[PDB]
Amino acid sequence: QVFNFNAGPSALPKPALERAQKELLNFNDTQMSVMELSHRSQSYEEVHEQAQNLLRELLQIPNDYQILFLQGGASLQFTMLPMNLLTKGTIGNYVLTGSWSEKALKEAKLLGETHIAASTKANSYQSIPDFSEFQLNENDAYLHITSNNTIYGTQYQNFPEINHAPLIADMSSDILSRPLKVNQFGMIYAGAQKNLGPSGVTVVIVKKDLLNTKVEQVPTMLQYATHIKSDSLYNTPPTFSIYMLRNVLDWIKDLGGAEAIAKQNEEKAKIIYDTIDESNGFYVGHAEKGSRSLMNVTFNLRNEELNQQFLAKAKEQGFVGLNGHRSVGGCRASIYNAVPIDACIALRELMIQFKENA
Amino acid sequence: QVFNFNAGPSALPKPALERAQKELLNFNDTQMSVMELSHRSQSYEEVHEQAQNLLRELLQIPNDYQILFLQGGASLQFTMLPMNLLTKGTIGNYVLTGSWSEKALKEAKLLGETHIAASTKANSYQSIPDFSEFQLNENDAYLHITSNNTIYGTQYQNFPEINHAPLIADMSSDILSRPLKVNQFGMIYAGAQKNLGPSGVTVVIVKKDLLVEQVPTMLQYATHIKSDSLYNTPPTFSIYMLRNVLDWIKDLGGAEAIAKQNEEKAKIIYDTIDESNGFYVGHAEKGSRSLMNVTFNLRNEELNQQFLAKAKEQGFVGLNGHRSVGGCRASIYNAVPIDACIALRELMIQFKENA
Ligand SMILES: *Cc1c(COP(=O)(O)O)cnc(C)c1O
Ligand SMILES: *Cc1c(COP(=O)(O)O)cnc(C)c1O
Ligand SMILES: [Cl-]
Ligand SMILES: [Cl-]
Ligand SMILES: [Cl-]
Ligand SMILES: [Cl-]
Ligand SMILES: [Mg+2]
Ligand SMILES: [Mg+2]
Ligand SMILES: [Mg+2]
Ligand SMILES: [Mg+2]
Ligand SMILES: [Mg+2]
Repeated sequence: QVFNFNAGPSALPKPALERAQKELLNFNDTQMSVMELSHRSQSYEEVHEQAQNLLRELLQIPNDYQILFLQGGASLQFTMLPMNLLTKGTIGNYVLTGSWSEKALKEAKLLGETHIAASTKANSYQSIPDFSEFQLNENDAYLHITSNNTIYGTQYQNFPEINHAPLIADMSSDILSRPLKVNQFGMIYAGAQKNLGPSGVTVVIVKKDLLNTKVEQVPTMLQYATHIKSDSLYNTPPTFSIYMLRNVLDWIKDLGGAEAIAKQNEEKAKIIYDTIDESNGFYVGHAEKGSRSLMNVTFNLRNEELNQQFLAKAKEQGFVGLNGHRSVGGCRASIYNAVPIDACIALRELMIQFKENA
Repeated sequence: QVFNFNAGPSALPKPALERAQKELLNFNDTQMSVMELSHRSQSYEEVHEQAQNLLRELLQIPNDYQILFLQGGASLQFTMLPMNLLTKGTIGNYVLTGSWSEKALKEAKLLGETHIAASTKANSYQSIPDFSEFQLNENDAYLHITSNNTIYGTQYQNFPEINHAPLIADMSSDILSRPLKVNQFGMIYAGAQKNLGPSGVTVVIVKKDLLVEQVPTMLQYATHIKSDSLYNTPPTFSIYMLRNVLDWIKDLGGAEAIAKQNEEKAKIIYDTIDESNGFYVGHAEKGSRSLMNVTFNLRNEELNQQFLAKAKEQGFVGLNGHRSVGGCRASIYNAVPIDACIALRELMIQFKENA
């Protein structure tokens, strides 16, 4: 028995993988793998377009937004965003809700003026700040948020209404886990490898008229305009990763889309949070209740010996990935879209038995 | 029958793909796909390291070089290189031998002073320039070359001895198609999708001591050197597939063995051109002919199109020349089998006979 709670890359839906396996050598009757095709072939172009069209349908992306498939991870977006929008005289304004927020801010600092609109750093990132706390500037180039703080296990419940500057979000660890009002945002980005399949592609949803203009001085590959104009085919795309993304999106659609996956995600999170909350303090969640993530459940036992013993027992029992991020310790159960509910049931049973036997 | 002459992405070895298929759902008895592993897992780290190790073995890469696995393609390397090495008061010196050389030069021009050491652009990139012609500067940051000019079908036969600045090569379309003396270079880079693997990873071989205040973290070579290409999430499946391809090259006997195969493949196509009494004409001067991309045309555009149509009908994929130049291009990277080249010859001979 294996229970895959990996935090990134992570569990994929089996039908996406079974589909890939079956056609790995002969895709679309071509007698070639999708990995062996030109990105200008009809067979690949169909995949590339269908991945865009599925994202558009599933997230209800408006027609004045474009979907980009880029290399480099979310980490490259931390620099590409300020390179394109943080112009002289303006400010990259950041809401700090975890380590990934900090990493995004650091890159902007290398390129221009920055600001902290709000932060829960002083309290170790246990919550999302109230929107009334946000300190905004008239010359903000953007306001950047991290929707799901993967290391700390906290998540935005809803999103602020920002009118003075575009709202930008790193949605790497919760994109397409629930319905989204895309028109609240100027840009959304996500490495695919948490909730959308493959590592090696980053999905960037951009309001076209904010970013389709040449930016003086910026290298060709680092301009959003390059990728918008070329439909993410300026250079050779990560064709297998985009194919796998397509397959995962087909699965999300098949299961009922964003609304259906939100229902599933709420149920399997509740299995784990109820286990914590019924444990009389034997397990302690990091997040405040009102900010608990549906995607990454972070917790500790009462001391580090017990944390070690629990994690060792989990590994013995077939659980993969439960060690917390190195920077914070404890435990982290990553329960992205494709993690099956019976893995969560199994984790509950492990947690109850370990408590009882301690 | 399908014959895959695609120019990038390209044919992969059947054993590498079959291996990937067999274990796609259960890698190394983990009951997970390699795609479902954490990149901080021992399971993935072993694969990552093995890909590096096989490259090191196969190319005989000295210990004072590091092997990086990056995202962004060779095209991102066109900017990342000058971003790291083209410092104030220095020159990015380029040898132009085709369109890919021009694209690299263009990105350096945005970031600092550039220069053209030598160029065969005036004669439509039919040859590699004589090294004795290179115009070098004391303050060169580097000398950049393109080892195989993928669109023009020309290739360096050997490499210049440069010691005033590091020699840097875009080897996208010929890396690990033959032995190399890596000590001639300060840096080699290649998108994987011609000779090494699927698209989505870029191999960068860099002299460690060669390689920056103000450069974004992801765009510093130092970041990736210090983190062993695990600073952020790597393209795990692409690196796995690279490993599988490298195991296939090793199993057939390594770089000398693949070179012999590639020389035989190329010989079949060039002999067919040369024996055709001018019905097929190669673009490249004989002395510069590529072993990786064979470029040619028929005597007029109507016949070019007729030939390409017939090829497509008979199962050949990818033979249309690059749009910028027209004609035909047979890409015969490592994993393109000799039987496909034989088949292309036989098509070419029949086509001429029926013309
Ligand atoms: C993992 C993650 C990242 C980093 O993504 P890479 O693709 O590894 O660069 C950034 N942001 C968040 C919220 C993440 O979870
Ligand atoms: C294919 C090619 C490139 C472009 O590679 P991308 O991965 O598409 O950026 C660069 N240089 C040469 C010589 C090529 O053949
Ligand atoms: Cl975080
Ligand atoms: Cl993380
Ligand atoms: Cl070229
Ligand atoms: Cl090309
Ligand atoms: Mg369906
Ligand atoms: Mg089950
Ligand atoms: Mg030529
Ligand atoms: Mg072997
Ligand atoms: Mg002869």
